[PDB]
Amino acid sequence: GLGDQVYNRLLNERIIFLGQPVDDDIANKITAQLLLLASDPEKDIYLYINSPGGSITAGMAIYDTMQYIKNDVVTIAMGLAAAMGQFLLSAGTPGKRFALPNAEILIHQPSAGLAGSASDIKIHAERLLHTKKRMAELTSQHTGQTIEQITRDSDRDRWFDAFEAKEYGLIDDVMTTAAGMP
Amino acid sequence: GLGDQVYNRLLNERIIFLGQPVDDDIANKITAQLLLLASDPEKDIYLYINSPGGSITAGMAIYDTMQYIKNDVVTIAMGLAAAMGQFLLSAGTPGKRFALPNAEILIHQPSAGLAGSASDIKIHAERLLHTKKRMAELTSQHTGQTIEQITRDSDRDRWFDAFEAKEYGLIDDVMTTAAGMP
Amino acid sequence: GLGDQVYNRLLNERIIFLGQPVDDDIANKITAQLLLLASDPEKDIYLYINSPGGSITAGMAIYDTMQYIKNDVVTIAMGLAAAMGQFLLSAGTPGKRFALPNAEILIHQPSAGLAGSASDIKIHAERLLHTKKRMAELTSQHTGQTIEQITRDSDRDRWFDAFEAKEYGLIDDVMTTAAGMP
Amino acid sequence: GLGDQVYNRLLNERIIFLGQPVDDDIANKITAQLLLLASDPEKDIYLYINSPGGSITAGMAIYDTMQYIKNDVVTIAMGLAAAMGQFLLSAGTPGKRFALPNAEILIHQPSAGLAGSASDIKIHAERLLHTKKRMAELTSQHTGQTIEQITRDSDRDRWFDAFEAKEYGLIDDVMTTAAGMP
Amino acid sequence: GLGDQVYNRLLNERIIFLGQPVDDDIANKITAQLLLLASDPEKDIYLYINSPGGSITAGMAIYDTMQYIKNDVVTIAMGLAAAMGQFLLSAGTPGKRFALPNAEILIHQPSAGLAGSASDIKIHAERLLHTKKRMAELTSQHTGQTIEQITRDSDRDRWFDAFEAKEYGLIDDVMTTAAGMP
Amino acid sequence: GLGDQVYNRLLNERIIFLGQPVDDDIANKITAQLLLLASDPEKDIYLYINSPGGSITAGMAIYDTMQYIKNDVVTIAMGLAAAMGQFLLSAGTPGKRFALPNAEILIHQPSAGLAGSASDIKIHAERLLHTKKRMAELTSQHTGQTIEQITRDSDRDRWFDAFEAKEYGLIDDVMTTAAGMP
Amino acid sequence: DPYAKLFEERVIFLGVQIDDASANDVMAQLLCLESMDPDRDISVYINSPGGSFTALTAIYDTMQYVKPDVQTVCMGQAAAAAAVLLAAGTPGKRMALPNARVLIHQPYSETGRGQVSDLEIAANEILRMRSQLEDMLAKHSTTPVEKIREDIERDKILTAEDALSYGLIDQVISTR
Amino acid sequence: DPYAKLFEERVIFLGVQIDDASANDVMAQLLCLESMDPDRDISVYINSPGGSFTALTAIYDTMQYVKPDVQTVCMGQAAAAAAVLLAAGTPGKRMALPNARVLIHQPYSETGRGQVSDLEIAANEILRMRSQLEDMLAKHSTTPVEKIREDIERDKILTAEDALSYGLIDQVISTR
Amino acid sequence: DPYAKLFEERVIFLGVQIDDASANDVMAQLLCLESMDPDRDISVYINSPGGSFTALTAIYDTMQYVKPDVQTVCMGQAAAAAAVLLAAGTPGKRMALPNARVLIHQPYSETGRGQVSDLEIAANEILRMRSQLEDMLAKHSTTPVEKIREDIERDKILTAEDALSYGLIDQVISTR
Amino acid sequence: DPYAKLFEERVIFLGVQIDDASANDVMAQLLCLESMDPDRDISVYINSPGGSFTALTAIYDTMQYVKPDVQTVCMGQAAAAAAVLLAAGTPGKRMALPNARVLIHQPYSETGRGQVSDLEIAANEILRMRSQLEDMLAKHSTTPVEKIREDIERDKILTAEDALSYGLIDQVISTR
Amino acid sequence: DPYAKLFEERVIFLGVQIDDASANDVMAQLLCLESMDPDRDISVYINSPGGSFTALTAIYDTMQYVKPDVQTVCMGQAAAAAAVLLAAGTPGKRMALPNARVLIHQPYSETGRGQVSDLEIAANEILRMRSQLEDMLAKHSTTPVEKIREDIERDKILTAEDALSYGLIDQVISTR
Repeated sequence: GLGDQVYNRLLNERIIFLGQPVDDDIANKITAQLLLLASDPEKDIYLYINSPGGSITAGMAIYDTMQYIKNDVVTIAMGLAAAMGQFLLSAGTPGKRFALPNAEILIHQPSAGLAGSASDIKIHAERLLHTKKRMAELTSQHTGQTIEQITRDSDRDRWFDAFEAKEYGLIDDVMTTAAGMP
Repeated sequence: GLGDQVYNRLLNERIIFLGQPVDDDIANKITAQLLLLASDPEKDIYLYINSPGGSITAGMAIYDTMQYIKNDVVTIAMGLAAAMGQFLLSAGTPGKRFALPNAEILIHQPSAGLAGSASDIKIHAERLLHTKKRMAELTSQHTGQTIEQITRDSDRDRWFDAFEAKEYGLIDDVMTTAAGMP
Repeated sequence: GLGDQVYNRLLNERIIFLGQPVDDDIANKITAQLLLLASDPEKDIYLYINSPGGSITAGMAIYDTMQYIKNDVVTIAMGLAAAMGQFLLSAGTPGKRFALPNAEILIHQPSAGLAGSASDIKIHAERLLHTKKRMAELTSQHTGQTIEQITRDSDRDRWFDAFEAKEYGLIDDVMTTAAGMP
Repeated sequence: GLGDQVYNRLLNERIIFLGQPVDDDIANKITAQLLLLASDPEKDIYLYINSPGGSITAGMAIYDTMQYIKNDVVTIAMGLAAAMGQFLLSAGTPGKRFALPNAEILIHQPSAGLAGSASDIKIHAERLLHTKKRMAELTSQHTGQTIEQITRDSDRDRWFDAFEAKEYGLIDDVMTTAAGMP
Repeated sequence: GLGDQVYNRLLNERIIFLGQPVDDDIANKITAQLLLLASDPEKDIYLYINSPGGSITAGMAIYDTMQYIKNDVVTIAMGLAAAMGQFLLSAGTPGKRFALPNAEILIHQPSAGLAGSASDIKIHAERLLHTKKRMAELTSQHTGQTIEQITRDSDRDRWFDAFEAKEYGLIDDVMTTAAGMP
Repeated sequence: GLGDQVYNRLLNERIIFLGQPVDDDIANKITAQLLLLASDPEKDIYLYINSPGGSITAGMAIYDTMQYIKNDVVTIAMGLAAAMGQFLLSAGTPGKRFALPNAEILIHQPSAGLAGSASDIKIHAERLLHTKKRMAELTSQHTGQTIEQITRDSDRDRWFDAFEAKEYGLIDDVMTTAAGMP
Repeated sequence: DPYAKLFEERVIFLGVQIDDASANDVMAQLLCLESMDPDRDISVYINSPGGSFTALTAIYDTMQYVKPDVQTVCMGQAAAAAAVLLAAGTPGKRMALPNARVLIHQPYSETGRGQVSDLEIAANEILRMRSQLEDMLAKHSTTPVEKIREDIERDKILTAEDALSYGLIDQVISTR
Repeated sequence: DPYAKLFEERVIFLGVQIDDASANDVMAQLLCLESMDPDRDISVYINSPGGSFTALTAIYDTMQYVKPDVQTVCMGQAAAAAAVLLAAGTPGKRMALPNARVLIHQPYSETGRGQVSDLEIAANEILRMRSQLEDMLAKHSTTPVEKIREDIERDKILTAEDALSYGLIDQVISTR
Repeated sequence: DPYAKLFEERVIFLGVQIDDASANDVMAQLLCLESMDPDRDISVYINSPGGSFTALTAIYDTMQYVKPDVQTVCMGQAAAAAAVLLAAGTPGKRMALPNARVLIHQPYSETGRGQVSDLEIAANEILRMRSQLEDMLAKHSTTPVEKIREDIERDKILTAEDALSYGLIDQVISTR
Repeated sequence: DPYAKLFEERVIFLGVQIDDASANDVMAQLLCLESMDPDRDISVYINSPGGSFTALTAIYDTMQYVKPDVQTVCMGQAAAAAAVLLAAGTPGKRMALPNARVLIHQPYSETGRGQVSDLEIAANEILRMRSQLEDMLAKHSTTPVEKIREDIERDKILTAEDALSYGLIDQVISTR
Repeated sequence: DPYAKLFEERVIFLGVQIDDASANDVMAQLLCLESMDPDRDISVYINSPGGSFTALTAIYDTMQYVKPDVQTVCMGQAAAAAAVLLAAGTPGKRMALPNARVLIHQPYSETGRGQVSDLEIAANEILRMRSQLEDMLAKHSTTPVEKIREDIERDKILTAEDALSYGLIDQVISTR
């Protein structure tokens, strides 16, 4: 009731909220909203991220859609931006990635559950390794760090403050008041 | 509230979303949407596929409906297109099948579960063999590969990248920018 | 959200969908829809069937309603038409029963589960035999085959392709393109 | 919902549906519909019965309401009219009780469950016997058969075909086409 | 129906309610409401708090959003304001934090649950200690007390009356009549 | 459906209902309704109470809001007014507390469930004793009886009739017909 | 366990709800004690809240069929079915401990779901059962038929001295 | 335990519902007692509410096959399956206690879900089983085929004297 | 336990459904009986509704390996796996009680979830197993393979005399 | 218990799914029999669908460790893990019953939730273990390693004569 | 039970997860065998997936407190907690079977439900526990402490020969 109404009134101003674990449904909704807002190709889109992570394919779909449209996408980190949500936050257009002063950013490596015969398990393990390598490459591309350091740090979780994230390259600026957002 | 609104607003632009496992309900819904959009006889239809597969009969109904209507159908793979969803993605009109750069496609052979007497199990096993042969034949027809290659390749699970899928014949092109699609 | 709007806009064009197991609820709904569309006695009604079958009394009520109204009923088989759904598919007006090229038709004898004393079980077994005989006779009437052939063929489960179903007599034509229906 | 809409239009014309077990809720809704349609004391009311029966008191309330209002009530049996649903079907105004050609009718005697001290069981058993006698008397009144024959027939389950039901006196006529009812 | 309309009119009056445990959903909703009400740069926002607290990251998001917008936020403590709720209540703009005469306030140190290997547990324990230190620093900044006093008082649960909270520095005034409300 | 509508009309007539156990949800709704109705500061507010009681914090918030607004509150006891509901019923403005002739009023002492170490349990037990003392003081203030008599009487459960409640001091009058309310 | 040792002492226990298994066990014990010398009494201690009718009647018929005397001692409590067995001992040999309590009340059942004819048959069965228990209780007590019918309409609870006065027991033993 | 002691006294207890395990145990005891001298009788006490119909038949056939006489006494209650076994004892040697009750009624079953052909086959076998059970009961009683078929149509509960008059038992024993 | 005493008398009971544990126990008993003097017969009583088909063949192979003969007596009910074991006894020594029933029908299974290839392999094995059971039953009877195939399609229930005529049983015993 | 009696005749059973407890019991029995004189063979009967693999390996090297010969007899079925132990007996002393079935296939597992590194390590170990099992089976059979790799990729089911020809067993015994 | 007979031979089995009950049994057996002649050795066979650390430490301390030598035989598998106990045997008397697998990895836990202070205390406890376990394992092997730091960061699985080379196992036995 109230939530749908306030979210519609916010979407009327080109603002998208991603505030739950990333599964197929939420990724489908975010892709639909981005495609809908892509009708006007000269106005930017703001995405607010407070998520603990989620699935890999759904996040890949969201990332591809973000890189697909002509409109620039401004990513804002509020609260928690962990696991693949961090990847989506770092995937915004350069110069337009921000985080609030008391936000937490976490870097993680993929996890999966496998069951079947040895050949099927071999195939799925190879695919999981390929997915991990792809995520490492994309993170290295988006933050500017070398692919070696990202591998080392993603090994076991690494938590980052706003200023630490800005120094690392995950975000571009830390905002305090409303003068900073474009 | 939000999802229904954005989906209706997108369907007004002739865009159909298939973002869940394929069962009777979703197949019925996609068939109904295609039948309604068939009222306008020369405008194309876009289908976005992010699904892990589903039931055989429902997918065959969707395939037959897509091959039935006079309008061309453009299939787009975002995220995951696995098992029968891959078959639906490859079933689009020639020259109008694309995938996103991080799209990821899986080819899978059918599976089933049977119970009953020996004669009933024999009948159902024969029907399952017939279904597998029919799917292999349809995939060979749509992808331009020989039937033997499809039969040998689909025994296990094979995963495809966007460029590997393009070379294989499942799709025709890989998008990077909105200017690349009709 | 979506499904109600799509189904309403389709029913506005005299399209009825039967895409779930046949029980009392959707049999009641289909009877209501047929009675409503019976207001105009000159236009035909199209019924799309994708169902695995269901209860006997509900399907029989649907059959009687279809034979009741003055408007002709065209039946389309898409996906699966099994058990009692096959009976409804072959119950359409002669010359107006079609199936899609990849549709599967299944002929199946009735089944039931009883409980109670010996006299009650005897009565219910007699009633079940009566229902089986009635279904065999009605299928023979609507198909053109002799009663003995239907009785012998329905002992086990027989699967039918579209062309095999057409040769058998359950359907009248196989649907390929939009020029088919009037 | 689509079902709500079609039921609204059907009730608008003059039709009332009864397609589920008779409980307090559906009896209340049937009584409300009859009371509202009693606004015009001249036009008739049509009641369609497809139900396996239910609680005795709710059906008693429905029967009393049907016998109360000045409007004549036409009863139609489609599919199954068993247990107390048969009693409701036979309770229509004389000359306006029909059934479809494949409509199947069952006559049943009451059943109940009891618990408590040996003094309460006596009272409840006497009340159950009184209810059974009342139902036998009402059936004998409405079908024209003698009370003894009705009791002997309802001692154990008897199943009725449409023509057998007409001969027995439960209904007045069997319809086949749209020209048979007012 | 009822339960959303009154909230809608109150929001139209620039009143926000926070009366259930703080989680991702309600933090997202409160952030959306604050962003919407920020459309008018010059009118204050009143927030009513009756909650037992909740997740730390959600409270951080709400706190950052409250400190973000240009409009002053007036916090009213009604009923219970414990753990995260107390921190949010004390986070209002200076001179505009209030509590009802029987309002009851609790100060409580963070708690969490961990699982995994020794290295992961070490990392998460370090993060939890960092979170506790940050909360102590923010509380000391907002209430004007020294860090040592706050970190000594929060070791156990301390309960505050309205006047005790006012003396401590958590709130600014306690009223009895609508005359004193800003 | 019906309930929301009738409650909306009654709220338009300045009538509030409290007919379920008092918890945070119902306490946030009643406080919202009181704040909404406080827009016009010259018309009285009527509150009907039929509840078995609930949590102390929610009821205390309701009490504070009732004492907060400028409008006079008239409390009507119907059915049951027990525990915290009795406290709210006795909290109305003097001269405007009424009960129906067959109303039931029960005085109860607080109960709680505690767990944890022997140092936390000490704090929570002291807080519970403080809450009981505050409740006794407020009841004594609103009834006119001495604190000692209230403390002695609420040790066990005491039931009150309407006339007994009026003599005790919990209500001001017992009403029978429509001439009772001002 | 002490149960076997008390078996060698001709002591039988009924300290659970009456049921088929307990009735079969008690009957086996009674027949075994018959297999011993038929000129020695049997001591049965009853602490039970009642149970099924048919097991109760089986135990009662065994006690009436068993040749040596069966002395019954109420201990703890004896309610419903337990009261029937306690009062069914040989005359002059029914005792109760000073602080034990005795309860008598009418039979209870739950005639399961079934047709009207089945419920009629079961209800007649229940009425006959209730009459038979009343007659048996009146035989073993000094009270007439009408009084026993009147008292068991609702729960009536009797103490040791009240039970002795009524006739459910013959004496109250305090110390051996 | 007393069960073995009574086994040395060649008495057998049937105090549970008839099932595969209980029937196996009972006929194992019957064959064991057959293994001793064939000139000694066997006593069976029957307190059962019924049970399966194949296990009933196994026990019945073992009783009719084993050489020495089998004594059956009614025990609290003897329902449908228990009634057949109670009446299956040797002629002139079937007894009941004064307060035990006997029930006779037609078989009940739950024909599982299946095709029409399977239901037809199962129903035919059910009717055959009903007819065979009625014939077996009629041979063990003085009453003819028609009366027995009429009486098991619904539940009919008989007392000890009624059972003796009808033919279910031969005598009612009040004392040893 | 009477089962051990019957073990001393060379009597083996099959009163439960055929499973792995029951079959292991049965062949352990058979091997133990064969371990002593091999000039004594073994008596097996079968009252079972059937069960697993591998354990079936385990018991069957054990019966056809030992030298001592195995007389098989039908008991109450012998269906499916029980019928094949009942017919597997030594020729001239397969008996049935007068009121026992015998059922024969084709094997049942549930080919679990798997790919097409796995279901193909499992279905081929199931067909081979059904043919092997058909041939095995045909050899132990007098009827050819085609007749057994025709009678195995649906359930076929036989009485004692019908089983004697068909060939599943060599004689029906009423007394010893 | 017949199992202990068969233990006195140095006979061991493997009639359940292979697990830690069953494997522990089997090795304890093997060690106990080895502690006796080392000049007598041990007969082990296998009727199992397989199970845990490390426990299987423990049983395997326990059999390969003791001095006396271990004779394996197939029974009913010996699938997957059970097939490895059946073929692990001493050469010339591996036998099967005429109607037993043998199945071989590749190991199955479920690498649980973990990071990419953990799944990599577990999958590497699984591939190593599959290679080890294939090599072990190749050594105990006449077939080369490549053929065993090819035939294990799917489910292959062999009868007694087929197993004799392939090399999983040495002879098929029909009678003692 | 073969376990008692093996107890007579002074062999102890650890074939389940390490828990409080298993540790209680194992250390009770060790104290018992210490009570007899203190010049005979003790044989322990380990096939365990590991378990609790405190029970591990109890068993380890009992092993080093008991005077006679304890020889450990790796078998089946020896996971983290099993590896520590396996390597805890007396030097020169730690053995493994050819096909056994050995795994070592860091401790795991759930220092969870709690305030901040409790989690801090538990985390310091866990770090101390890990350091102590690693130091203990380093003393029982030849490798330095830093190598063990680096090696149990993730799972590392060793075969028999690899375990011999690393230092976990003294010698690998193929036959007695």
